[PDB]
Amino acid sequence: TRQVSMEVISGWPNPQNLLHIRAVGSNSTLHYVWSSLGPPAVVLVATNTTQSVLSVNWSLLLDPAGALMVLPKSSIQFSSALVFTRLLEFDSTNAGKPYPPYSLAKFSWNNITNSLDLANLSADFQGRPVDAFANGSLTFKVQAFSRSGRPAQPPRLLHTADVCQLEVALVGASPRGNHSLFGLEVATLGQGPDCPSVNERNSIDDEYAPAVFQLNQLLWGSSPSGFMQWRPVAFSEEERARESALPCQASTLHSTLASSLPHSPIVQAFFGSQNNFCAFNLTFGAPTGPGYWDQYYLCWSMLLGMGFPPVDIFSPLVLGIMAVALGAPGLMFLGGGLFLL
Amino acid sequence: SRLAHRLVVLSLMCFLGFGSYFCYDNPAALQTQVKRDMQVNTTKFMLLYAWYSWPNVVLCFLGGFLIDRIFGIRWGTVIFSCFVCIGQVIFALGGIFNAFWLMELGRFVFGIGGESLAVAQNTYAVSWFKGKELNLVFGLQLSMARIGSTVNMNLMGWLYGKIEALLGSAGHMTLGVTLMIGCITCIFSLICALALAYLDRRAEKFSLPLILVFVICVCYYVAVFPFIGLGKVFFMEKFRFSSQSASAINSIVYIISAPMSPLFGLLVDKTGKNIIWVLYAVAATLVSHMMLAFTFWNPWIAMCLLGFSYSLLACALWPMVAFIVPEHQLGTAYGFMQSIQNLGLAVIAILAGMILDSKGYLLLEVFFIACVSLSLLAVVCLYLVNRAQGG
Ligand SMILES: *[C@@H]1O[C@H](CO)[C@@H](O)[C@H](O)[C@H]1NC(C)=O
Ligand SMILES: *[C@@H]1O[C@H](CO)[C@@H](O)[C@H](O)[C@H]1NC(C)=O
Ligand SMILES: *[C@@H]1O[C@H](CO)[C@@H](O)[C@H](O)[C@H]1NC(C)=O
Ligand SMILES: *[C@@H]1O[C@H](CO)[C@@H](O)[C@H](O)[C@H]1NC(C)=O
Ligand SMILES: *[C@@H]1O[C@H](CO)[C@@H](O)[C@H](O)[C@H]1NC(C)=O
Repeated sequence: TRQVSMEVISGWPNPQNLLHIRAVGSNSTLHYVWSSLGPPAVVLVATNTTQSVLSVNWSLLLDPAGALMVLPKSSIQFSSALVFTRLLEFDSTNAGKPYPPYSLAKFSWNNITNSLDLANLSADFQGRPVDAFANGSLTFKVQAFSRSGRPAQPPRLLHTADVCQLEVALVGASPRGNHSLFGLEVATLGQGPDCPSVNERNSIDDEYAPAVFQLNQLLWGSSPSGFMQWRPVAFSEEERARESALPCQASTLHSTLASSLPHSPIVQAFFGSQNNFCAFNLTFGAPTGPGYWDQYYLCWSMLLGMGFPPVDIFSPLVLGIMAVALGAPGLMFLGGGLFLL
Repeated sequence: SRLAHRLVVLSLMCFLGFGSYFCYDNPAALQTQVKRDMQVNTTKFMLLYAWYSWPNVVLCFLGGFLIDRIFGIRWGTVIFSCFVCIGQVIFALGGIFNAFWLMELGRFVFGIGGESLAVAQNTYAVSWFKGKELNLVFGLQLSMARIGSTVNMNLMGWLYGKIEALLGSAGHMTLGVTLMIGCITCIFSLICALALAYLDRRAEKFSLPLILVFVICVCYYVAVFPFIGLGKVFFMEKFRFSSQSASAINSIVYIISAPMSPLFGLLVDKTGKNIIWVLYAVAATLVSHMMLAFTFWNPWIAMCLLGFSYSLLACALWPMVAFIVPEHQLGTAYGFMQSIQNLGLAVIAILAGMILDSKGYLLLEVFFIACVSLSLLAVVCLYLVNRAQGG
């Protein structure tokens, strides 16, 4: 149980979008920052103190290397970041002729305050190109949370009132071929010099989002810290039914050098490493079955935030049916004694 | 001796049922292929099996009633195999005249023929082979269908190509004669039926626990088969199996049944209390479903026990109605069991298909385990009831 609060900043020399999310509880605070200057980006800040604020300076951000920090420097711990640096056009017309990627740096993202509404705790990012995405573009859907619960959307996750949601989609696209395969290039940034470890977990319960039993994870440290999580599925149409599975695939983490991906100014402001970038491609779908040809839009869901990653909990229904199933052998032992008398 | 120690009748009995268990899988063996003949979509092609399952319960009940009342045990087989051959030849005629409702009408006869022949075979084997070596004839009856179905599936496909290469390339109407060359199996059933009738002519010179046994049969045979019918999709998601090697798991509860059931049939009658065997088989089935559903252990182990617990429940449960209801009434009880089992399977296939996408996969296993638990409860209740009277 923690509070929520949104806030936006604009600069007179050059207005741009900036959404800052603050969650405060008893003795812990979170400092999600969502910037879309050139690329979309996320930076996490954890403070053991219950009071902490930001210090913005648009003058430095106007080769910027300014400081965007918090006053309690001693409370700084586990600062991490993600950068959705590129969108990859994967073709593989036979089973794959890598059409040149679209750079997520020349998009004129719309005003946040137009779509922001604290009642539902959501915001929209939509950039469009300057030269594809003629009608509509990527639509990022950031969302905070207040209490533990389960969303009603067809991709059902388990938020712990301490994480965020990043339903990402793009509406309206003209493919460069008669095939559907899209990809994103997630580039993490570990606080310490190491390689983040990605694993794969197995779950018994399948009441939620049927036909999948795997719950991916990505931990920046073997300790209480931040974590990624997403069910390996992707939906293409609003009535997200079991038909449109469209499986997604991960990759292996590399250690790429600088200048291989565009640099987000927000990350350079929060950090000073800019050399330990680790990126992995993230494809959607396969030519095996249903793809992205009938519709014009692809949706994905994932979490982000610090805390203990939820696993699953069995629902009362299956537990009760198991209980009544176990009643059958026990019932006769009562009945057997009845005939015994 | 009486009839050469039952050897010739045992040999003839197993070969009687090629009329129904051979030509049943023609559309399954001819999946697609005939789709491009004139025009066929997937939805329509399932009507070739709906007529074999839905208009069956009342018709098989009527057939059993006729066997009990009018026809008698002797002439039941000869007329029902005649219905089988009539259905097969009219199916061939519908193939040769290119009409589809002629094709569809064949199933309206072949279904009654097959089910009535099965019930007549069961009651006849019970009537004659009683006393010694009783559970074994059910073993061969079960094994024959599995040893014939795959052979037909391969042989019809091979003969299609053989006839296409030899006779020539007609206007793709050769499937009619292809069915006709497959129709030759049904005549053998007629010959066996007349031979059996001749031998029988020369040879001459309800209650409470029955309902419980019906419940056992319905519960087990409705909680086992649709799980296998589901098959492919579940094992491609719960476990990581290749698209090709996954067919070994789904199709091993059948291929291990026929080479094993005669052994259990031979073993059970020799010093065997049937109730104990049935209880052990049902407990094994429950353990197998629990292991498969609630743990990630190797599916080979969990699916191996199902083969034994399905090959042992057969040829060890049906003979129960041989002792409970006396003679002069088997032809109705067996038909009632067949009707209720067929209706249960037909009504639960749709329910499972409807619940699969609506709730997932864990709930399906939960429901199956509940059904098998009810089966075990009724089994042990039958054990409790038999304690008082006995015999
Ligand atoms: C968003 O709207 C506010 C309304 O006053 C304006 O001040 C700001 O410059 C706008 N920013 C963008 C990027 O449109
Ligand atoms: C913030 O910007 C102002 C204006 O350029 C500058 O004078 C000040 O030093 C900056 N604060 C820093 C760099 O901490
Ligand atoms: C928060 O963590 C910093 C780490 O350097 C420590 O110095 C400080 O005492 C901590 N404060 C509380 C209230 O735990
Ligand atoms: C395949 O793509 C070409 C253009 O690249 C297009 O003209 C054609 O209609 C496409 N084929 C189909 C079946 O859509
Ligand atoms: C992703 O795919 C692109 C395709 O051009 C390739 O160059 C790159 O090495 C792949 N991996 C990463 C981490 O970007």
